[PDB]
Amino acid sequence: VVNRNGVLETTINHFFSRSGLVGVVNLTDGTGYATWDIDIMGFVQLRRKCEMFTYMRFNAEFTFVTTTKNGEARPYMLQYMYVPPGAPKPTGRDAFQWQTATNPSVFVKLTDPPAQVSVPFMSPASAYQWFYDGYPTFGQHPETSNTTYGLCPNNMMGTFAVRVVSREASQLKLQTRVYMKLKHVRAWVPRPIRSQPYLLKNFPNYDSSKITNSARDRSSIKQANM
Amino acid sequence: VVNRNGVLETTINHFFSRSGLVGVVNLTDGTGYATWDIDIMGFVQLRRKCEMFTYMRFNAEFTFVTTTKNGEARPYMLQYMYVPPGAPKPTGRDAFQWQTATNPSVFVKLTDPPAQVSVPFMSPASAYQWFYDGYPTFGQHPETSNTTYGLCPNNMMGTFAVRVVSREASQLKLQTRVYMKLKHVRAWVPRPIRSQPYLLKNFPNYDSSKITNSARDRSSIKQANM
Amino acid sequence: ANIVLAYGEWPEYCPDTDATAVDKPTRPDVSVNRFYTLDSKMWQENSTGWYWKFPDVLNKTGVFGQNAQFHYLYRSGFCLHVQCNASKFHQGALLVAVIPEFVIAGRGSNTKPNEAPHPGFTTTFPGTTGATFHDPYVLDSGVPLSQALIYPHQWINLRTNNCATVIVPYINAVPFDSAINHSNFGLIVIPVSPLKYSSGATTAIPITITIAPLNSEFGGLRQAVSQ
Amino acid sequence: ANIVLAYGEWPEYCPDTDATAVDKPTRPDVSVNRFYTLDSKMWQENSTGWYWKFPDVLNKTGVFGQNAQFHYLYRSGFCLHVQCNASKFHQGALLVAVIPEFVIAGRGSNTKPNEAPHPGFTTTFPGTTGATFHDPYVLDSGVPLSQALIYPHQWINLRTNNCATVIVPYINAVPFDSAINHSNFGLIVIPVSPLKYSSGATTAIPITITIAPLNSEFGGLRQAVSQ
Amino acid sequence: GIPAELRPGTNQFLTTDDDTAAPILPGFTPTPTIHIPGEVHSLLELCRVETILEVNNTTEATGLTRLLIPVSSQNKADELCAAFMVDPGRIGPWQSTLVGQICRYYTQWSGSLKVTFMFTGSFMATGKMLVAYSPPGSAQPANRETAMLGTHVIWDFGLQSSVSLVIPWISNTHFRTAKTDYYTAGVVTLWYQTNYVVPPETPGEAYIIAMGAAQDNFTLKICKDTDEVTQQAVLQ
Amino acid sequence: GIPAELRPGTNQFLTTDDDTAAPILPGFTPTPTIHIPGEVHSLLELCRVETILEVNNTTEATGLTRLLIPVSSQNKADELCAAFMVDPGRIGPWQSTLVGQICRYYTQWSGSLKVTFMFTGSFMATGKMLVAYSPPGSAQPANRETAMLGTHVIWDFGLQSSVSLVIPWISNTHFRTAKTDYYTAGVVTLWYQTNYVVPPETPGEAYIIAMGAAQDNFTLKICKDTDEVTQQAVLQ
Amino acid sequence: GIPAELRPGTNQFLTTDDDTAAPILPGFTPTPTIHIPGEVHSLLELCR
Repeated sequence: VVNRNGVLETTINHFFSRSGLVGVVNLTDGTGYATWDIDIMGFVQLRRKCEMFTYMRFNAEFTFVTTTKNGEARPYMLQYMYVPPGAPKPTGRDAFQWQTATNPSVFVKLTDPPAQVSVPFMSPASAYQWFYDGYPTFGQHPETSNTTYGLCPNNMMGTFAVRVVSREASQLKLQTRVYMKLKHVRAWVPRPIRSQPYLLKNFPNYDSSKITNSARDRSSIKQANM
Repeated sequence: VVNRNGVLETTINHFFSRSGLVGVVNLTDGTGYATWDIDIMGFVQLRRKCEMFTYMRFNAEFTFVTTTKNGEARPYMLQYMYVPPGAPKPTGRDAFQWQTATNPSVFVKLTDPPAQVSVPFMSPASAYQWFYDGYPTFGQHPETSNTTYGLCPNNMMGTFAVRVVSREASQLKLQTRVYMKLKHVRAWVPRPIRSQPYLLKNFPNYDSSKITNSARDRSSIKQANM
Repeated sequence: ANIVLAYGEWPEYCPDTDATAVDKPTRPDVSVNRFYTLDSKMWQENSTGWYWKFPDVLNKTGVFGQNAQFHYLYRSGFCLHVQCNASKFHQGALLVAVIPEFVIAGRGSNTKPNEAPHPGFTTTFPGTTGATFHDPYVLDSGVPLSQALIYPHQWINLRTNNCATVIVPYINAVPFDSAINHSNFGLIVIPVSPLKYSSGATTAIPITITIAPLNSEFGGLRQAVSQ
Repeated sequence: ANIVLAYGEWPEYCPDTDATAVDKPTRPDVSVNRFYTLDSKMWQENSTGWYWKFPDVLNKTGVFGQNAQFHYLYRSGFCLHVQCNASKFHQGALLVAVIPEFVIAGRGSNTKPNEAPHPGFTTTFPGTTGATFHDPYVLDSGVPLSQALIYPHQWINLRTNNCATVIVPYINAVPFDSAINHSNFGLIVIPVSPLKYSSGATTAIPITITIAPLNSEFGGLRQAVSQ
Repeated sequence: GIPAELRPGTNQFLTTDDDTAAPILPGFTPTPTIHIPGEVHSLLELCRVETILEVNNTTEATGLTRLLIPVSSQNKADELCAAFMVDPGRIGPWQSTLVGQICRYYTQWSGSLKVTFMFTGSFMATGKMLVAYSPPGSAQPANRETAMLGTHVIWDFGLQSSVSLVIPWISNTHFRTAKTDYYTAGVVTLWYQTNYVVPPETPGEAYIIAMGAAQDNFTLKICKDTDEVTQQAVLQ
Repeated sequence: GIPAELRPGTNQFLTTDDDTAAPILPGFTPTPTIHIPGEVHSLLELCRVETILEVNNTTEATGLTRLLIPVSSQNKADELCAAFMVDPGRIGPWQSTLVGQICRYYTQWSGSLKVTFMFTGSFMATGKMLVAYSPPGSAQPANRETAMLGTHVIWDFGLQSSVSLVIPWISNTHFRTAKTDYYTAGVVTLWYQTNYVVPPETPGEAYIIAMGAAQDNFTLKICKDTDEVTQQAVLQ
Repeated sequence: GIPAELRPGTNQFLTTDDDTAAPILPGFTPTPTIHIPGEVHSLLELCR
């Protein structure tokens, strides 16, 4: 029929290249610092999209949007530090970890536009995989309180610390939201898209006592209501 | 006479390429979010210009100008989300819709310049049409309370939601004005320009008990006053 | 007089590169592409005008009607011929015009859309008998009559001619459409100059409409539905 | 019927440009690349299905098992053959599918990960006898069964055929892996259409699995560890 | 990075600015375009279409009768039938035409105009008329002897029903402003040249329809918001 | 330095913006890429894979029985077996398929569809069925005589177990919206063409599995957030 | 001047950023370099 409709929107890169909420970090500055374990299966909207495939390799872009409880934007200085695995974790608002000499950091004001950085593919394996069928250790693997059955140690990427650069306590209750965008993406082994509600961040558990049907019920098979 | 006067100003693109008031959205943040159904026949100045033609195809540019009741510009963060048809509508200031992972969004401060984005031609038909003579359904079409006689389902383009990105209630009364500019325009089937006052946003109704004359009255046909 | 080609374009079949639905359409082309005559209207001294919404006037007459209510998608052009004659001592003038997407407006002063008046179904889609104008001056839609010369149109001036013919192609935003749900255009006949004569002249002046649906295409064959 | 080549790719040895560990691997290639038959399963009127996690089903049988638990790194492809026959008066259907990285989900409504239920080791790594499905409808993992046709799969329809064969290459994010700690894929057999017959027909219908590990590589030789 | 400084005009939203904005949907492919008849490339294509003038814009006439100029038999000779101003953006008859409505969207106009008169009566009636355009300088002419000193056309009724009068753009500036004294272009008058003559058993009254339009050299300058819409609330 | 001014759209974070950001680790070399089978380049490769429909989506059926359409012997002739809507983003059977789930991520869809029916019974049972697609315009057909006036396939059981019905995309617009009246594409019905006939000592009931998919001309338009996830807290 | 808009990532000090800064001493000529033994080009020379 000489069809000219357009199929470019259906590619993986255009499907995955849009920022989405990944993390929320709460700071009291009453401790003086907050930390967050980088793990992006905490929110369901990005999790459902990412778990349609078994293997995924991509670069990322992280944006940080920080506000207060009331929403004001008073001018303060904040330090964002990325602490890779192994490196010491900051212990106070003035500890020796905050003089970052090899670690990357971003100094940003609360009145500034949201901060934005680029991150490469950082896995010791060849791709990030969300499903790892096995244990990361030779052992006995007890049959009651199992855990460690879906660790995938190839996915552990360190922590994110945030502090208020100040002489003393600033008495500021802050909330920073971390938005991630996928760039230069490749994917392998598509899987069924989850139908059951999520329960845990790191496990695929579902409520067996309450299973939801994948299609809404209708009165009879001879109607066309549902 | 060798006339060199210039006619470029009279083209459709130069006639239609100027921002105009399209929408006004009021937020109380006392709910915590506001929504607006995208429909641009709510204000008469752009409506009269757009209804001089039957069919119109164009791209658009949307600008958002947000202020308070007194007019102050205190620094807060706002999220603008576009929710296409079918997608869930946000239910609270902290609901799961606001972690936009496939939907487009703009985070903007009240102290920032007005936000500005570009929008393509998004209709399932080949052009937007303001006059649709018929009903979008096979049925009985009752003769008393009719409605649905000018739906034009090819023109339904989703909603716009706005919220204050904050930990809790910010107690801010906001008003955001949406200005639209037409770009890369084409038009078909010119029509008479409306003479009667407008009454409804989606219907062409007019007051039959009070019809206004298209020309102002003068005393006699032999004078030249009016 | 002459013949008006609406927008200077002949009707045609939907070509390649412009079609979307993928199945072979039907073209009867002799039993649908013919002239149909409606029952006439009595032009009187205070008649306001009449209109016909066109992809429903023929929706119940003949092989065209059977095809229209058997198939789900339709597309064609039209040829319109209005006739009215009087003696050489009669005087008057009629404007005959074709309005694409002629949406009829409700007549009332209610500003809340929930309880605002709306035309009933028959007033919107009159069928074969048409409807009469309530306010010809505002074209029953809130727009002036004087500018209806922007539409393809003709005049029947009783001292000049007695026929008006318009050839009109398919106007729509989609290549095919439903003929039961959408009326592509309306035909309006209005006496802007009243009819006058003297005693002894005939007082029964009729006005008749004859139409021909050129280049008819139908598709999406299923059972016959007409409502 | 036919033979399914998973993702249209044959198994192969790990090439140059794709290897990381630097030492010569072993390739027995005749005593490991052969067919092994497991003990069968009794298909009954209310059976829910069975699964086998594959780089452990053969982990304790034969020269393949000895190589697997002597070496630390493993890599190979597989050929899977499921057999089930009945008379011409029996009816039913089985879906046989290969799920890469088939992670079994815990069944419970605990929202705190500290005390949430988890499958025991045997349920995750059944060995040679396999395990039965608790909820075949959600694939025991929270994802629907209907979409398991995205995986390489076959049907045993008792009126059509009695065998199902899948040839599958090595799927992993690393060229080599430990066969005691990681199960690369699982094999699922589920009766979506129940088994029916009449009186006088045989009631003992068995289902048997036979596998062949093509293109076997092992490396990192040390003492024999199996847990 | 690159050193720079920000100039006046920073952080301003000009309603008629010509810049770029960020797309919201990448990789997007619109619906393909079909062929629709009646495409419009400029408003000047619409200014040239003839459209009825509301010359009978008095209190007595309401409805369609506002578009009909009556013509009957006289007995005082050289009588005046009608008169109107030729400014298209001015209040009056031109308010009911399309070219007037479009000219109300601009500040300045230039070029010639056209008015067509169409006679509606019986085949047997006949007559002659003088249609006169007079450039500015004085009040409206008081007799046909004064009116015939300007531009004019003598029109007799026949097989052809209409006549055309061209108003030829006699001005001193290249443009005129639509009531923004130094403008207005003169007056059009319509006089009985001989009479309206009819045989017995025929109505003694007939009508004339006027239709106004622009010309080839017409042009407009400086877009502006029109003054024929009204705002009171937000639903209309 | 270089004179400039800042435009509207300054200091805004567009979630779908296409720009650059500063790298955190200079000189970084990632892990080399290996060959993994099953690479995916678009979602349209996944829309074309056949996947089971939950046609028996009633209250009585729970578990796997929701995917089985029963077929037995009748004695009233020309009976109806099943019926369902053909909109993939609508609630109903298509909710259980992959193409439906992907279509729920977009606003508009276009192209043809395919439904395959697979008969499960003994080798000895046989029969014929009429599988009919009807474009919109009326309620679901009430008899096979009405249903056979649309698009249809007559299917007999044999060595080949399955049949295919192609829904051919008869629309007026180039795209359809997944419930965003002017859409919905018609209804699929399944009728007994002759009967279900079996010899003695054989079960009188059998099943049919339906499997839905897209076609070569299928395409989707405007990405959006789906409506099949729910958020209540932050741990899931 | 030239129309532009400022993007996210504005006004941020990235500790590992690779940009330019304004020199404090124009026309400056450093002390000439001599030959010193034991030059090191990477840490990998020291891991061995």
